[PDB]
Amino acid sequence: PFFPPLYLGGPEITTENCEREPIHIPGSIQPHGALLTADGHSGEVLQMSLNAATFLGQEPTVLRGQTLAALLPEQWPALQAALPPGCPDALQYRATLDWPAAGHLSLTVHRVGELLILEFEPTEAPHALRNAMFALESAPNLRALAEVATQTVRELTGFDRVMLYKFAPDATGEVIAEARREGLHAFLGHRFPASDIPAQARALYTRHLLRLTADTRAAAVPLDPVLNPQTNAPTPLGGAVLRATSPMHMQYLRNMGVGSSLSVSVVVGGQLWGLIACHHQTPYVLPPDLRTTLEYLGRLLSLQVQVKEALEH
Amino acid sequence: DPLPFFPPLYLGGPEITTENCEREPIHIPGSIQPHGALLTADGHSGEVLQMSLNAATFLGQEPTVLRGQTLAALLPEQWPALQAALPPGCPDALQYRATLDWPAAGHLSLTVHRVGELLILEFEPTEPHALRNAMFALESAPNLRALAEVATQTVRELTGFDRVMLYKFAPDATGEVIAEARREGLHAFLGHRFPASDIPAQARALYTRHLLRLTADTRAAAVPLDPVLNPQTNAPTPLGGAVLRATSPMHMQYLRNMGVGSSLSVSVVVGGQLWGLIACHHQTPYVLPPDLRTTLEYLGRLLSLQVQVKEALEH
Ligand SMILES: *C/C=C1/C(=C/c2[nH]c(/C=C3[NH+]=C(/C=C4\NC(=O)C(C=C)=C4C)C(C)=C\3CCC(=O)O)c(CCC(=O)O)c2C)NC(=O)[C@H]1C
Ligand SMILES: *C/C=C1/C(=C/c2[nH]c(/C=C3[NH+]=C(/C=C4\NC(=O)C(C=C)=C4C)C(C)=C\3CCC(=O)O)c(CCC(=O)O)c2C)NC(=O)[C@H]1C
Repeated sequence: PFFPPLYLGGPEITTENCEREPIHIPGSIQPHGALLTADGHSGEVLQMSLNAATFLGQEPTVLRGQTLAALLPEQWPALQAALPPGCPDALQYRATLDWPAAGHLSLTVHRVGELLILEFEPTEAPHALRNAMFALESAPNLRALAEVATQTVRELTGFDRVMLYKFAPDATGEVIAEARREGLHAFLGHRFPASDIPAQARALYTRHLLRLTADTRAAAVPLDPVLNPQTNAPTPLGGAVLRATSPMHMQYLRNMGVGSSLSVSVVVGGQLWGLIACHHQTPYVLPPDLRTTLEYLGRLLSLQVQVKEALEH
Repeated sequence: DPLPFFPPLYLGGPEITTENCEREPIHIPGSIQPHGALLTADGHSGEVLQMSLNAATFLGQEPTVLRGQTLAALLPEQWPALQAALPPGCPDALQYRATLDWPAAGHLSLTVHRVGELLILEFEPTEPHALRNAMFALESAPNLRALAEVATQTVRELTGFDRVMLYKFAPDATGEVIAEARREGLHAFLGHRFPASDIPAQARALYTRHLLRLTADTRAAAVPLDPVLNPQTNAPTPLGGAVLRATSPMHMQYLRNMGVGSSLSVSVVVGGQLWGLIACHHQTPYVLPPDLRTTLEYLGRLLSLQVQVKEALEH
């Protein structure tokens, strides 16, 4: 099963109970964005991140009464149609708001049962993606495909280190390709145990395909209330990219000397084949539109891995 | 019966009838569609060899001036990028794309690929979260039918085409329309089946390697390359990888007879075989700009993946 989260007086996490940390319900988010939850029917704002006032420019109480209808007039019917009751928690809808306080915000919404989860992040506003797609497809074998993928991602993102991290049948991992800035250790060829990416994280990574830690020294921002009014239970944040990263996992990034980290799941035959895995030495908020490019690349790599593995077997 | 290609018309080959269907060398027509321009150049020196006859009007230069310069001089910023992206021996399927600001012609999209020692350069005029939203909707579709319907509707919304169909191949290479989105008033093609020579054998092989092709105006005359043969080889210039390549006169007649002014399709490729086609029709001529066509190319790949996934959920 899982332990209760901390804020419901559950046990603190060690290296003895790695498999039972409820990484999906931390009750908090990373501070480079803001999150609201809301009722599926009424559009009634039920929870907000204590930092919402910053991003939205709204007097705190104003929000926690109001309706999405009021708050987001153009958007609220689109949401209603895009995310019908009963849809999967994996389905997401995005829009760009030109919002008074903040030039442009990206809005990302998904639905978990009766709750809409809304994420707001700063945003903005060429051929590198098309060029990359063809490059991946003409790679002659899996090894070269891995090399092209890591190089392409590094060029698109500027990340200090990009790796392709492949799982063995027992969930033992192996860096099979790596693109990195001069003057970093090389992780190429190394293997790491199956507990470094525990079971409940690999399950979540099979369904929700992209996660990041923008700053491995930043404090999480609580949800208020912490419990969902609807249920008097924890809000599932598994499909939110703003969800706070497991403190166990930021301590391993800090010990590695990483200040920022991103990963894309590569999913083949319904299973987690591997990860595109990025490091930055310093804090780094990759903007939403560039993340989208990596999300596309994730799908394309998933296709090409199968194609390429089929021409060996 | 499978038989080798006839020589093209310009090398004294025969004209095409319903008899010798499968023998038209559709990849070497010696000509392009008039909404863009094409140059060929030597892959090592960058000497310009062939150009479409309309090139002066896209590029704003006399032929003899174009042909008298190397790509190093014509494309000083792109020439080194081309050479890195398209190394000798690379496959003909690999494409490099850039946007140019050309004085006379505005923003041009440049698409380049390499066939042996030849570079092929295509120039076309070029111009929010719809793709991301579509990607997730496709993935959440519960079964093959719902996927097919979401895919057709999405493509129609992105493009404005009068008709978008998912055309699936059976094992005998007959195809059938399994989903479609269509303009009000058009008759349905849903559930209709069509004989295997409707899209013949030398075209299904090409459609497995080069995944997008179009006919922007089913009545437009093709524009010859000049000279017609590659001076490197005194042989035909391979154009199967060029979206501008002229369309077969046999296929253009079939579309005209159906009342179609513009046609486009993306290949859906599963396990190395051509599974199907995202086929679009428009009743009037219609040019879809290169950046919009890129969205369809990306959806072609997504759909190939999702078709595998939906079919595996099915035994
Ligand atoms: C007691 C549990 C431990 C643990 C937990 C844990 N790990 C993740 C996610 C990841 N762990 C990774 C480990 C590595 N990073 C590397 O660079 C290498 C090798 C070169 C390894 C082996 C990786 C890559 C991930 C994926 C996420 C990412 O890319 O940032 C989680 C889930 C975190 C979350 O969802 O927020 C958890 C709970 N890791 C351990 O090492 C042990 C001590
Ligand atoms: C003897 C010659 C014949 C012939 C040749 C031919 N056909 C193609 C390509 C296509 N034919 C298609 C036929 C259909 N159009 C539809 O709308 C439907 C069903 C609703 C069918 C069955 C299609 C869809 C294509 C693909 C191109 C496209 O999407 O428009 C070619 C190749 C063209 C080229 O590569 O330039 C050729 C040579 N087709 C015949 O029916 C006979 C007359």
